[PDB]
Amino acid sequence: ISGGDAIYSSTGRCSLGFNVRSGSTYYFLTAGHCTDGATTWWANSARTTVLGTTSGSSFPNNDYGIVRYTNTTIPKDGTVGGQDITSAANATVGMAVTRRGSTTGTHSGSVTALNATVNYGGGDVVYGMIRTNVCAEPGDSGGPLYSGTRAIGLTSGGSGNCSSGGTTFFQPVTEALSAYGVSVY
Amino acid sequence: VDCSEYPKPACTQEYRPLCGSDNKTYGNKCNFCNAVVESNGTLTLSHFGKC
Repeated sequence: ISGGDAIYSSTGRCSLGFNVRSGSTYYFLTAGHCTDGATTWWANSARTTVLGTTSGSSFPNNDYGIVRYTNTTIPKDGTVGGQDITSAANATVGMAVTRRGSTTGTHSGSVTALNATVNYGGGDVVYGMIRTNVCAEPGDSGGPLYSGTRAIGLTSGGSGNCSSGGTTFFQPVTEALSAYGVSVY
Repeated sequence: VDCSEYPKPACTQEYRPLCGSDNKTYGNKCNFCNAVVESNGTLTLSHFGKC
């Protein structure tokens, strides 16, 4: 399984952002709104291939979560679809970026702003977000935002759609890597 | 699902589909409720799940 692939929890479907590790322990990153209140994660709709269990979740305020792999056999590619990822980096205005998600696949665009606040309502407010003109649709949450071989962010939310165009905000990946003490591989 | 508090400037993008009265499958409640507003209250919920 790689970045962008579907992940299923008891509640719904999200997308895997990036495969990471600390020492000999492997995990994956995804959106915190996906890990919130989720325990177990599976690789298929059937819930027959177990991936692991939630280890952390930060939402609202931030939008990152992390799942510890419990499945020994499933291959864990440090990629995004077949695109290799070798580092993480901070986003910048006008940076060309690409998103991959389980519903829409890969779409590209640019970073239009930094430090945005996004109000999802009901007290769910997230801060420090990267704004881009890349579209995203339901099921794409937590998928990777990358640039080249650089990990950039995790899909959080936005508006519009892929047919007419839209705006997507991502969580900076560096901040998530730092909080959990993990790294891309 | 009640959409009174809509619209919302943005929606998270997890997938838990609802089936609209326009036979469209809406990927999540936020997406659906924003479409109700945009419809000016003409779109309704058919059932939960894919259409």
